[PDB]
Amino acid sequence: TELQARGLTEKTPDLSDEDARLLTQRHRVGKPQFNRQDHHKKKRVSTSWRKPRGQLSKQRRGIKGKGDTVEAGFRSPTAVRGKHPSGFEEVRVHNVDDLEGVDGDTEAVRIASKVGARKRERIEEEAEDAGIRVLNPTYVEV
Amino acid sequence: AEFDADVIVDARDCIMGRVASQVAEQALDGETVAVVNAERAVITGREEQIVEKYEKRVDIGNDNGYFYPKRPDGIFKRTIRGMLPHKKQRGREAFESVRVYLGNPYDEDGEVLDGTSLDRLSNIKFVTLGEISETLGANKTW
Amino acid sequence: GISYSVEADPDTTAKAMLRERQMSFKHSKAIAREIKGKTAGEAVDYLEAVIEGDQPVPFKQHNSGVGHKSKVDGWDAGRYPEKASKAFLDLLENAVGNADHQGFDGEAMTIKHVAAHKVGEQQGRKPRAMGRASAWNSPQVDVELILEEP
RNA sequence: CGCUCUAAUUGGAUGGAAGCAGGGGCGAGAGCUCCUGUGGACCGAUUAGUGACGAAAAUCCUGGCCAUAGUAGCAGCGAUA
RNA sequence: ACCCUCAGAAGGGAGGCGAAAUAGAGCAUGAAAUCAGUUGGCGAUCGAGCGACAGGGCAUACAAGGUCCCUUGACGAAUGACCGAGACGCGAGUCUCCAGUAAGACUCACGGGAAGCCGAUGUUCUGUCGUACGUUUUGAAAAACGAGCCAGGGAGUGUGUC
Ligand SMILES: [Cl-]
Ligand SMILES: [Cl-]
Ligand SMILES: [Cl-]
Ligand SMILES: [Cl-]
Ligand SMILES: [Cl-]
Ligand SMILES: [Cl-]
Ligand SMILES: [Cl-]
Ligand SMILES: [Mg+2]
Ligand SMILES: [Mg+2]
Ligand SMILES: [Mg+2]
Ligand SMILES: [Mg+2]
Ligand SMILES: [Mg+2]
Ligand SMILES: [Mg+2]
Ligand SMILES: [Mg+2]
Ligand SMILES: [Mg+2]
Ligand SMILES: [Mg+2]
Ligand SMILES: [Mg+2]
Ligand code: NA
Ligand code: NA
Ligand code: NA
Ligand code: NA
Ligand code: NA
Ligand code: NA
Ligand code: NA
Ligand code: NA
Ligand code: NA
Ligand SMILES: [Sr+2]
Ligand SMILES: [Sr+2]
Ligand SMILES: [Sr+2]
Ligand SMILES: [Sr+2]
Ligand SMILES: [Sr+2]
Ligand SMILES: [Sr+2]
Ligand SMILES: [Sr+2]
Ligand SMILES: [Sr+2]
Ligand SMILES: [Sr+2]
Repeated sequence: TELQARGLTEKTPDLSDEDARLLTQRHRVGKPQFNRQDHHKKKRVSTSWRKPRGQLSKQRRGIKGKGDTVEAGFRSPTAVRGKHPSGFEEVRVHNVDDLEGVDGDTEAVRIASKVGARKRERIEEEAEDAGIRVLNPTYVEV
Repeated sequence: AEFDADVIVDARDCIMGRVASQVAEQALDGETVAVVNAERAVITGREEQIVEKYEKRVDIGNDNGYFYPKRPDGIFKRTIRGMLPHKKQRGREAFESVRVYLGNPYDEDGEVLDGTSLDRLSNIKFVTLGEISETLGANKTW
Repeated sequence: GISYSVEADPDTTAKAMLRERQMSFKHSKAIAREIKGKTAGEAVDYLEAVIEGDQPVPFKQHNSGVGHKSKVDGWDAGRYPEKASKAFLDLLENAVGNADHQGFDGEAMTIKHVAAHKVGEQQGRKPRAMGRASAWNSPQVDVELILEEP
């Protein structure tokens, strides 16, 4: 009648008071777009970041309004860097044997796109039984 | 035509720029101001030099135009505009909610704002806006 | 060539197309724009009046240098593109024909969709002065038409 | 960080590979990854190598395309048809 | 194929084949520039490096993000009072006490609420800052040089010796 996701979709990880604080910080502070200078001015200039090299470049010179230059001071906290917005650390899975050694309390799973529907069915049931959430579940008709 | 003014100001024997500065501040604060008796409004100084400045503004112009009002109606309105950011959205709304008048079209007598009145018994070197307009060539209709 | 850019329910609709027509694309946009919404029969009477010179086609986008016409309402510049109108009459002859064969009242049907697409150019070359040659091309136009039951 | 091909180790794909379009997540970032659609047969990862390995520019090269514009020309000539 | 249309071996429509005709003839895929139609946002009183960062309007099928708002309460850095009491100053105003107190960013807990709702994306409005880029140059927005736009192509290589 309706569509429902396979697995433990609502599962949340158990993070320490510090890791939960830092995750909430990352989410609040955020970061600038960091797109290439004048990407919007020319279609041939892509959004991808390149260091402003021009001796007169307004962005290189740090002129306010011309965008933030990439620096190390923009890095996210070590304790939380790379975590999914849920708080989970991602583990890329290709087969059933890749689900072994995974802690479903702290790590969630993301099945590779290249993996077919047949192998996905076997991974998704063996993930639910092992207490691991799949970030990209199959939506079956129930 | 009817104009629902919150504040009705009496310009009679009052220093134009000082009234204008306050009428501007009020218009930006969302007040609907109406300046009354502007023919009788005052501007201090040597008449001969005051008239020169205003006569020059009338002589200034080209094909693009420099429309300068000769009537006291418009002179006071232009003085208020110079104290407002009339080109911006917020500033235009403020300006359009301010109207200057010849005489008093209302029943109510206007209020005299603080620091604006000039003691005629203490001053000899001043001019009335109507006197400026008569010299500029405007048709006396007050 | 093109394909129909809009969906059409076969039960309440009639389709028609023109392929690689050597006529002005700029004139075709103007005609399509003006006949849209009109009844198939209204469109035929309109285009015949254009060919005759009694009704101007409003040129809203491709109007540079075009003189104003009094009969144009809401706008100023217009012309009488007879070649492109004669081609649109063939499109409406085909559509109303396909419509009648299906059991509909062809003439009474509304023009739900009509759009022209520049499908290419038939290339030509014109010899200029100083031993040089420049392009002298002909536009190749496709136009789709979807007649709908009122 | 990314690209090519080699090798070892190890994976994915017609229960839908690469590519492309739109969209979600991560990384300060080079960039990584997922979802949907399209596509319809290939594609990775790690390690050690290989290099015809990264473009916004050079009056750069080739191709394609827009505005210019339904504009100029389709008159001028002692042969005005 | 057949049928209809047409001046018509054209083209079109209907139809047939095939997993697929958006595989139908320079016919795998089918990007950008760009064009037609159309959707969303803005729009005929208003100002121009086209944006970055903040914050509002309107817009949003699913999926791949799930947060967000308000009462109250806990914690509470730097900073930090009003009122009042007393005491000065020609005066604007100030000192002492109340008090490092109330307050104070973030974060959290209970209760209540939102699912176009939070993020995010499109567009537009407001604030702040802002005259491209690369090169030449002491000094470039430059009335110094280069490019119409897009795609693809386009520059430290080999041998020998040190
Ligand atoms: Cl680092
Ligand atoms: Cl003038
Ligand atoms: Cl202004
Ligand atoms: Cl005096
Ligand atoms: Cl054209
Ligand atoms: Cl915190
Ligand atoms: Cl080098
Ligand atoms: Mg771009
Ligand atoms: Mg003309
Ligand atoms: Mg020659
Ligand atoms: Mg290995
Ligand atoms: Mg390249
Ligand atoms: Mg360069
Ligand atoms: Mg012209
Ligand atoms: Mg003759
Ligand atoms: Mg093809
Ligand atoms: Mg010099
Ligand atoms: Na004065
Ligand atoms: Na003047
Ligand atoms: Na008209
Ligand atoms: Na008219
Ligand atoms: Na917005
Ligand atoms: Na140069
Ligand atoms: Na420059
Ligand atoms: Na200059
Ligand atoms: Na050109
Ligand atoms: Sr896939
Ligand atoms: Sr135009
Ligand atoms: Sr397309
Ligand atoms: Sr190269
Ligand atoms: Sr080629
Ligand atoms: Sr052209
Ligand atoms: Sr002739
Ligand atoms: Sr067919
Ligand atoms: Sr405290």
